[PDB]
Amino acid sequence: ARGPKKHLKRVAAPKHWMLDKLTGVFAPRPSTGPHKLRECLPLIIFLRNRLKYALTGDEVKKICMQRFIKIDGKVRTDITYPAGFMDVISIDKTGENFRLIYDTKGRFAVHRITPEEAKYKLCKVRKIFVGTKGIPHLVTHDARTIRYPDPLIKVNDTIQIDLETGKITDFIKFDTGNLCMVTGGANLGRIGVITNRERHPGSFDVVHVKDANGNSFATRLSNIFVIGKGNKPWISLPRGKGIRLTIAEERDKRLAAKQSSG
Amino acid sequence: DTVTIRTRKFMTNRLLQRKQMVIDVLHPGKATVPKTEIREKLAKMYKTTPDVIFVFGFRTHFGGGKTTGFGMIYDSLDYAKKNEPKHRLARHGLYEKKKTSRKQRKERKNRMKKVRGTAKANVG
Amino acid sequence: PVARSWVCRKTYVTPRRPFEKSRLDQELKLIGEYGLRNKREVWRVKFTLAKIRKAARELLTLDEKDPRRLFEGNALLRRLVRIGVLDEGKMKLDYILGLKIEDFLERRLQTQVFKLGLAKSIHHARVLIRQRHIRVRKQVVNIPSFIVRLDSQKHIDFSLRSPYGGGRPGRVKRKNAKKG
RNA sequence: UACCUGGUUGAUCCUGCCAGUAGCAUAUGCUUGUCUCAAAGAUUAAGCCAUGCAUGUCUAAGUACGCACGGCCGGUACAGUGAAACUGCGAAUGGCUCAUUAAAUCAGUUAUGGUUCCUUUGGUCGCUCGUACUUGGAUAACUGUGGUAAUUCU
RNA sequence: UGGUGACUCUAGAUAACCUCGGGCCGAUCGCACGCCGGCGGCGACGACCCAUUCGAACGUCUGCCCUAUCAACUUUCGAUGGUAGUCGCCGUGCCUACCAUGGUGACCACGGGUGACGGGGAAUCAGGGUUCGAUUCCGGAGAGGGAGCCUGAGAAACGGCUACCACAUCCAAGGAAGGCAGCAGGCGCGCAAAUUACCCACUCCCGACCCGGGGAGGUAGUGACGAAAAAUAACAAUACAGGACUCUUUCGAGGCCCUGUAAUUGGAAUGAGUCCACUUUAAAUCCUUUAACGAGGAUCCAUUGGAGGGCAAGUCUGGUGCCAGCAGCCGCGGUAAUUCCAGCUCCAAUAGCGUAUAUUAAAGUUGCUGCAGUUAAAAAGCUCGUAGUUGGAUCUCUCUCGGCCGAAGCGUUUACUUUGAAAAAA
Repeated sequence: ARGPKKHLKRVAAPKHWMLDKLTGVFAPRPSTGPHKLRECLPLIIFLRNRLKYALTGDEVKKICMQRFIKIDGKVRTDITYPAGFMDVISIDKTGENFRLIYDTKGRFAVHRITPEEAKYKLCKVRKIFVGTKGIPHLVTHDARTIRYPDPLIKVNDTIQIDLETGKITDFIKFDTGNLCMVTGGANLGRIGVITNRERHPGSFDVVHVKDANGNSFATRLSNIFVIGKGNKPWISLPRGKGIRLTIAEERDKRLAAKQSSG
Repeated sequence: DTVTIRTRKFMTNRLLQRKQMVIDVLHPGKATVPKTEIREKLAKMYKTTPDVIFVFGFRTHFGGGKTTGFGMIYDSLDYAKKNEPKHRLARHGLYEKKKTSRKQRKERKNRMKKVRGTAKANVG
Repeated sequence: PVARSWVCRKTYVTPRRPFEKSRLDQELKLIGEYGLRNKREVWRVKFTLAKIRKAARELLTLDEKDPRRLFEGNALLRRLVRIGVLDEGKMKLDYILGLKIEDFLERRLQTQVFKLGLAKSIHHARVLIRQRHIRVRKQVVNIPSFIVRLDSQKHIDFSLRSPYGGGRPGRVKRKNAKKG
């Protein structure tokens, strides 16, 4: 193909969007933005498929062009805007705020947060570099650049950005005993305490994470996102607290819920 | 024997200035209830004028029992005209579709591609 | 590219030997005793039972503490008990291999409306179902192959609009009454 | 369902194939009431194609002295809507087909510390010690005169 | 300064340079606004550069069908490598100059064939496997065949241009114009494949854009490719027939359960169809819903192949007479033909069924599982012999610590097995 592609097929779209195989040939190709194509959630998917606020893409367009949706405190009118991990979606007309946080099944949840929690977010620092008269710069997972970071912040750490100002307020080091989410791979959406890190020079480091329920798993270092200091998260967790139940336990819980409900 | 209206999955859409619901119609011995009759029944049920109520997609189940469709109740007629699809407005007599066809517009557009300037307005 | 789906499968398999006399006798016995339309209905029930046996055989080869064997065997046994084919006390994978084709044919809506007494026979049952005289719970069911579940077994009525159920006597009765 | 059956001899036991048997794909024949899905000029000719259509695009926010309409005042610079045109962007996506192609393509894996990257997003954008209360020339649209049998020619 | 496993990285310092075809450091635009004039909100747009957002490009490792009646290929004019450069967005024989004589191959190089785009995947399949994959998803390629370019971030673009080759349109002969392997449609080719329809309502894409456009796509049309569900009748009363878990008596009495040409009788049921109104939908259609009409020879009629065997079901009748024909195979037919042509009857599947061909199982008749080789097809005339394949026994608590109490391996490598990461969807 010559030049960039501009379409995304319905069946070739990311699976975690949970799209049909009969409601059209195309899936909304997310715009270029702070998050990768396969790791984002387009605004049209969130407003139409998730929140049911629209029944068509035209209604999503109307909602977005009335300037009602803020992403990280800034109004976005792009219906294919790539919203991703740790982002904040504010709808002041209905007075709600959501955070984009993975379920244990690896899918972005509809996780409502308080209006005072929507004033900040967490960003994993992807790199730190000194430029142009020795000014340190930091690049996070939102592709946002922060000048003059704390000289203690290193790669793989987490920083709490104030959305109003864009400045760093606090940070969590990447160390054992710290809480972390998994943002990719088979264990995507799981939360647990870092127990170990195997360094593999010239290759991918492997980080071992222990669940709150004693379960253990491993991921690549790029798939780890430090959520809180110690075992206390700095953000509100979804319904499941990052505990991946086996299929049997999920079936048992569903049967208990059926018994209690009908 | 009376047609009965029920509202199943109700939501207040302040973003689109309306209310959305799934309408269940019980007509045990009658044909599929006309969209008008449902509009007045919902207007009675939600205490509103019937002309802010747009109902669509009514599928009658097998066996002749209930019919399930969707409904919107707009805050005002102006908001309905701003937010509704043009065809659902034309169903209420609030919009007139273009009187031409696709072929005529396409061949006209390709005819004006040959003329340049103000003469582009003389082709039709 | 289209927004269509091309997922389809055959629900039966034709037998390898077309003229096995014993097999012809058994299939005709089943057809006559359950009021079936053709041999393909027998082969359809034979195929679903065969696939259930295949799943049970695959699971029985596994370790008794395999999470997959536990989960899928429990699901299969639950689905068999729910449709009334397997007894709730026979909840082991080895009792699946003891199931017969007549156990599934007994759960058809036609068989059930014959057994429940709503029909004088099994062919009367089929023509009563196809003529929209039978409802399951509140829903009118037109399909004689409707596999009746255990919870749905006790709600099989004559429909509220049938001459045999509610009112409105049929076309023939109305014509006769009009003619005198 | 981990299956065979007829055929060499006067008869027998074999090797062995032929033929039966069931599915699946194209074609074809005869027949066809209801209903839900649904492939479909690939195979031969990546052969040739009449005609129509398939790629265009304006916001409060680049350029409006077209009365083409047009006013809550008209010495108002520009009310407003706004064709045309200049400008910007897209036209490199999509759609079709399978000719080429045998470590080529392609799949999994890995690398760019060997490169480029419109756009989006974030940062940078008085960091330079040397007519500005805004500089110049055109050219479309428009008016007017034309050439060619003929073109989205000019 | 900071970073990597690793920089000739990043940042810093110095001396200079800084492209006529010359690098950024804003002479742009809207809305809300108030002083002697000053200040200023929120935007739109634009420009260097840094950030891998979308990519693209070029590399690593492993894997691809048949063929030896293809055994040596490359090295001239780059073939393998080295040095310097040129070109390129960059690494590079990418291309030059000089130098060295290298590089690949029986572990199948090189050549030839492919009715070969690759993969996800499909059919079939006990366990193995065999065959297929033009075809909606991903990747590649092409736009009649070659070649060369412009613009641009991105094209060697063809619904762009330039030329040549082939074909071909209009012409007043001067000239002009072309590219359906896009959607329909036509011709041709063939065994072989549909409408010159409606629409941007859905899905998404593009643009300056909430507004325009989209043969992408959706909708309908043709459609027995193929897949799912599923009518063509049900019931009752008399007459037979059957049995009874009735008297019993194998004479018989017998509406207990049954069966039939009754082509007997009777009413009940219903949808195929016609049609109305909704509903559907962008507008419709189709389903679904409602009403009216709609069944007795319910003429509102089920067919396709068979009846010797394989293989289910007539050595019944008529005709023909080794003819005509049937027959996948064995075979039938030369005056009772169980086989042809028919009538009747029967059976197999059934809204389907027969025929041709490709292919899978059957085929343990390609055998890895798993075949054979005295005589059925088959062990080289016989030894040696490199590669290949296969190979006898044997070996049983150490780096900075605030939990023998965080750690290192600097030591002996793999195959195997188990595990954990990572691995598009369909």
